Amino acid sequence: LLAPPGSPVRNAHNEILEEPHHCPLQKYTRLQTPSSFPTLATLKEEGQRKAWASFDPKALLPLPEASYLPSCQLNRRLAWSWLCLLPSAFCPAQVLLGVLV
Repeated sequence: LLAPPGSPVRNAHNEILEEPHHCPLQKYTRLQTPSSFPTLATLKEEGQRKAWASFDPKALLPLPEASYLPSCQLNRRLAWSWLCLLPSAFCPAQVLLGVLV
């Protein structure tokens, strides 16, 4: 994706003799980090920490609905929740790798 084949073959004579000399290091373009490969334990720990860092009871029970509920129903409604995450959302992008066991 970042470098499709089709570039002209490198010529030593052109790089040495011709003026101005043409080398792949002459014209350089800044490159953003395309992707990274994280360890599975780091992925799991980061997911757990991020999930527990955004657990707001006030967000799950918006007013004025939460003001007309007894204790048991409120605690029952706060019992369960779920979260979803995406690879490309992180900077830089992450790619999963492992062995199916």
